[PDB]
Amino acid sequence: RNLQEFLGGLSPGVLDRLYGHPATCLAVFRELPSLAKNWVMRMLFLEQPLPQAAVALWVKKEFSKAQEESTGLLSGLRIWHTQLLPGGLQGLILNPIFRQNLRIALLGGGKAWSDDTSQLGPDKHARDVPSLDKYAEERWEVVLHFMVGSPSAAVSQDLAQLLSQAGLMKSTEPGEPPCITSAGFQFLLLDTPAQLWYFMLQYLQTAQSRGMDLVEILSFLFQLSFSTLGKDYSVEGMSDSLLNFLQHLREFGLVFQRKRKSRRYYPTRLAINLSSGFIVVETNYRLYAYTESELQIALIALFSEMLYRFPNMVVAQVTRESVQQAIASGITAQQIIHFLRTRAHPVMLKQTPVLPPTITDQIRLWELERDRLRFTEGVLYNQFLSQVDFELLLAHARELGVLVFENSAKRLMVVTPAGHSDVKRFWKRQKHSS
Amino acid sequence: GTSSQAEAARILAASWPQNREDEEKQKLKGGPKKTKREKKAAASHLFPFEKL
Amino acid sequence: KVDEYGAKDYRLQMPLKDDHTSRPLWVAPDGHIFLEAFSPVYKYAQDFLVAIAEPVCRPTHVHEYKLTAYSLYAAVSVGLQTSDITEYLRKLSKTGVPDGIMQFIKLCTVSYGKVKLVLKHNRYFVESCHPDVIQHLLQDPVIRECRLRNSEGEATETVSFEVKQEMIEELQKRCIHLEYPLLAEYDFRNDSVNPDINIDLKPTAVLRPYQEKSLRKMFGNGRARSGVIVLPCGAGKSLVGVTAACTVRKRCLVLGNSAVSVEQWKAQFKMWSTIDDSQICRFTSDAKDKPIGCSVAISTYSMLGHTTKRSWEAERVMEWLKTQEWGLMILDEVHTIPAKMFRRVLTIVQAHCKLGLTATLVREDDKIVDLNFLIGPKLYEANWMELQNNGYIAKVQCAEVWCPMSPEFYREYVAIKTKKRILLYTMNPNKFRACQFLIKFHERRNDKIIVFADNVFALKEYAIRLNKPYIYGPTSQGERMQILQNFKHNPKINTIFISKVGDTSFDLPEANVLIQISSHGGSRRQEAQRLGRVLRYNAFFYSLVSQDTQEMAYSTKRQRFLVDQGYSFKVITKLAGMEEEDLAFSTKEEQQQLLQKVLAATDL
Amino acid sequence: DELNLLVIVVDANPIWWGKQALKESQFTLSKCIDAVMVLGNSHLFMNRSNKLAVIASHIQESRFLYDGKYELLTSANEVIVEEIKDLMTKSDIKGQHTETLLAGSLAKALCYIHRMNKEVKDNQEMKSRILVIKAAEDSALQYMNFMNVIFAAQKQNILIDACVLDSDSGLLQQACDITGGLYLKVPQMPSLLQYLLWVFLPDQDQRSQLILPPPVHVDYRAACFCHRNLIEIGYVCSVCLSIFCNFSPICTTCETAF
DNA sequence: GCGCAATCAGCTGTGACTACCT
DNA sequence: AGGTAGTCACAGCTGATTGCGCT
Ligand SMILES: [Zn+2]
Ligand SMILES: [Zn+2]
Repeated sequence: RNLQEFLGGLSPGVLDRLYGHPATCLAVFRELPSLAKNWVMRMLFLEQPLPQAAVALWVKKEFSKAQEESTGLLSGLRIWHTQLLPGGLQGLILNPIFRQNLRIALLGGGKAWSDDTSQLGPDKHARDVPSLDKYAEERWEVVLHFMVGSPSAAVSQDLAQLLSQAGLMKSTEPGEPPCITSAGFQFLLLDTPAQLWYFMLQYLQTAQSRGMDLVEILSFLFQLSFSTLGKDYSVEGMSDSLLNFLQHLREFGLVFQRKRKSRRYYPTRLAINLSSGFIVVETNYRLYAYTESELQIALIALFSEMLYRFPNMVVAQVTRESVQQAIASGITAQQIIHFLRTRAHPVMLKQTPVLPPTITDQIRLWELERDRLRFTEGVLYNQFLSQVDFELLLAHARELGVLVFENSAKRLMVVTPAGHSDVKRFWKRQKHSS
Repeated sequence: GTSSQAEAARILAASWPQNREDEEKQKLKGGPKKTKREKKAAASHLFPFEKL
Repeated sequence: KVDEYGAKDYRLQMPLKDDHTSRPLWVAPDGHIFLEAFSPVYKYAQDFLVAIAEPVCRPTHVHEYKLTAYSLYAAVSVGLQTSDITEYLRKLSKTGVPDGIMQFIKLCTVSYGKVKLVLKHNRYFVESCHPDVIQHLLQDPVIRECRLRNSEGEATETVSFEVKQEMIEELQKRCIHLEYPLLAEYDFRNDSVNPDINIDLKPTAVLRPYQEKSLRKMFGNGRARSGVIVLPCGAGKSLVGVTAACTVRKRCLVLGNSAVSVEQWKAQFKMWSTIDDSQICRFTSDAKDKPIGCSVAISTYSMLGHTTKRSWEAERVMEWLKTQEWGLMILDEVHTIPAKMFRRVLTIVQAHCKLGLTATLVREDDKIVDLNFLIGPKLYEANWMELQNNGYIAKVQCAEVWCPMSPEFYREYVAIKTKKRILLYTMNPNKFRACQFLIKFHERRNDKIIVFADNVFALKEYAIRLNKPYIYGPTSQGERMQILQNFKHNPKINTIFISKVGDTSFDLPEANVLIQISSHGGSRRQEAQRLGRVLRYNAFFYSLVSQDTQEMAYSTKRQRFLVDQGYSFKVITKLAGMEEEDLAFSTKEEQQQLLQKVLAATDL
Repeated sequence: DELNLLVIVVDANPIWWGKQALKESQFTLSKCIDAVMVLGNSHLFMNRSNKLAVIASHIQESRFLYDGKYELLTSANEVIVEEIKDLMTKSDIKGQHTETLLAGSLAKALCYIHRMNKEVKDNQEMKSRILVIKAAEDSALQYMNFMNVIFAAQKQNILIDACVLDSDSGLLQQACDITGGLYLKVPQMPSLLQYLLWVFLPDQDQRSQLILPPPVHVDYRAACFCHRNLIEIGYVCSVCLSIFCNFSPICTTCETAF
């Protein structure tokens, strides 16, 4: 799920409250399609609505589908609203609050997003960008290891409960550590920015359980997205509810902070990417990974056979058996292809496409091997003496929506086990009624 | 006959690797291509008889 | 050594990763080399690794080479010394050489020049610089039979003694087991005993740089050593042999596989060596152009190793031939040297240098290891990917398109198992339709087509159905020659069928399309040879297999040599416009009729 | 994977802007600079990977100009303001030169685009375009250099868009027509920003979707070698293809070549 | 009647399938 | 409870026989 899908399902009041922050409006704007952005920019300095036909005539006829999609997305996001123009026409004008906040974010005005930074002067224990990146990577690796369940990863109980709520892991028995499910493997195979966004969406969905304001959290997250790397900001100016969210982000590695009582916080590279190579793939089904961390080694070994582990290199072979085992574990071939494409070494970027077509085709064909046979439990009816009798029962089964397979030539039909009783009762009644 | 031709075509052209590929295509992108670069790479990597 | 994930990890073994990644190479403790191709020093590292090790796979990004004792013997044969190779390997390691390779390299390179084999006055001698090693091997029972009569001391000058001529292969096999490998060096610069000939190649036949490198490695310090050069058939292979023969400047003997390859070699010599026809002779019991008193002789296998009664003229020719030394005995298609009767051929003639040429060094029965001592070390292994990148080798777009088994055939395929299922998946109607569609398409686009098809019983009905020329193989000599001659320069006919006949080095003309159906089981040599008949996307070749049959496994296991060479086999599952036009076996009636005629064999 | 680079060339000729200021009109150089900055901010807001460059042309040379709003835009606007203040305040008229060095600014823009293209990762294509706003009169002395710049831009497939304010320039029309760019003359100077956001803001791929004004009547009058003046009928040598206004018994260029 | 080319016998290479002892 | 000499298919070669052509 993406940002637009979540925003579409929100109530109009929540969307209106979201636009009150200049950072939120910019984040929504950058998620719009290319055609929509031009329309928004054109209507930026308009105080009167425009006719729908006039807006529609801007784009050529051949590209009308894209225009319709952009208009529908804008209406769903409530960026602009249809206005009852005098004379029976419908006028389109941007939301005044959204337009004002967008102009403030672009032209300028009001106060800064953050309170201040030079009030406390230079930081006594300021870190460096490589140190922040190392801290974020260590936190993310600790989280992912705790997903696996290694004793080396120790996190808060609230994080474990949140992971359980996300469905990644289940605790069959209290006290014993939870076991990661197939959805956990699929999430692990996902790209890190995708993983961060999915986790944040789950947090937003479950925030109502903790009594936290969705609008404030979204605005703060969007503000963090546009923050400059290596520059700190004042913690003060936020509610105590936002303090818990900030501490959770610090636990997740998005934001660095020396102490809980500290008034400074340093956004990391992960936080910036929240708004949105080391593997060399060879035609002989070999992966050469330039990684040292156990996380990438485990991820690669999930769907491949390891051969050599040099201190700064991993040589693995993608075999049919390993891919079949990984798919039986619950990972689809598309996820594997996407993971390989994302971690692609910069050298492979020259090739078009980056991943050789033969390897992707072979992986997809290996995926189809497991599901060659289709199994559907049901009850077969083959005792039809008359063609007309078969047709009526087939129509009744289709009405009940329990039909699986039909064959009018041989008068054969298959029904679901749940619907077998209903069809049997109907057939008994029809004979009695006859 | 004409019916035999159709039956043989149905048996052959869609025996193993179509009963799932066609279903996936029915549940696929549907819309336009991602980028023009993808189409160029596909045309380069496709055989001459697959581009006609 | 550790098996945490089933992978041999050597993280602790080689930690010397000082600063920091500039060396594009990785070493293995037991033995292996990984080279990064995307490096500014790629060419120099490749040249260094070629001279010291043989490749095991050459994909587009990360090459993998293997370190072997024979590779180190070849490296030390060239002017490279132990110190130089060790210091340059340590120079480009990026991880540090493990202390299992330096000892291995030292042990391999110490015993190189201790034992030498020489030929003089039609007599084989073994000479050693250090007299002690002779007494070291004196107690070996196998060696003692070579001397006759016991060769009491053979006092010369440096201690040497005579060996039995017909038992040279046994001592060659024993010496490597004794860690004293033999070396075959021919110092042709100063002989004064052998009658050198006036052969001299014309100064108009230029050669490519890789051929220059191969020849330069052949003649490292002014002498010629026995070795094997592997080059594609489309590339220049006969030119290398002709240049080597001219440089050796001695009486040359060329051995081919077929009775037509001798004519090919004669044509190559007449084209690029400027040799009078009196000196050139062909000894294949066809014309007998007075082989007695000749400079260059060309013949074939299965004629020098006859165990039966021989022709009167042939007997005298062989008697004359077995009474003088030979310079640079050239063997063609060296891959099929380790045979029951082909091995003794090298023992039936006497020569100083034995140069073997081939395109497909892969062979089953793991008998290629024997070729290391039968002739010599693998000298040069051309990189096919960079060879085709220069444009001198056609970039063939490999395809592995399979066809589903028709229902009328899969029942019989699963019903029978006693070797009778070959015809069932060989004559698959879907594969037949795919082949016909490919033939029609590539004829419409005007491409020369060669269709390889073993199991000629199936090929009969496969070719007569389309009414196209085919080569049964046991037909005649003139018919095949004329068919192949008119195949090239004729617009009306541009497609031919070959049944296991083109699985060697022939004079087949240039073609762009190759379609192989129902070849041998796991013959990587056969598939590589068939691919070699196309290169010379300029061209592309297809392989048709039947799904859910042993042919799938055969195709999977036979393409590994080519993927090691760097080729990728794209899988084609649907043929565009298959139903656009009409093809054979359109209806089920003829498909089910085919069952009777394909089961009509009943070879019982 | 779609990267767009926009280079904005600003005609900062002091004479024309001084005359405009003396006119006491509603449009001044300050408003033009503000409109350029707003257009750059919009271009940067269109996508994260979008790159912006601003070059101001002057009689002397070409200057590389590059609370509550975006942080990067705040830094970007301050740098442009500081550069334009430094260029204009320290601009001292030394000589009788009055024509704008438009060709040199375009050459610098091409060099900058070439530099930026190499730094791009091979997985992404950097679509680049050049937008020029013209205020002063066109210079006929730089005809050959301008044509060379146009051909170099066409070779690398770089769009050139001209936004004429006061007087139409034939060179800009030729550049727009050859390179496939958009040529537009501003009817009302105060509405410049709306025109820029409505016409030149979309990229080439988006311009296909939208409907845009048809190209204006592009002229192709050639420049004489010995006069450097636009002409309609003239004499052209058949060897060196040089163009002369009047007939000559001997070609000067061919005489020069030996 | 002699001479040249077609034909077969015998042996071998290549790759794969199959029936009895550590 | 797990592996190699015969055997089969399909080609090659050379060593003879063996019917066909005749200004
Ligand atoms: Zn003139
Ligand atoms: Zn001239």
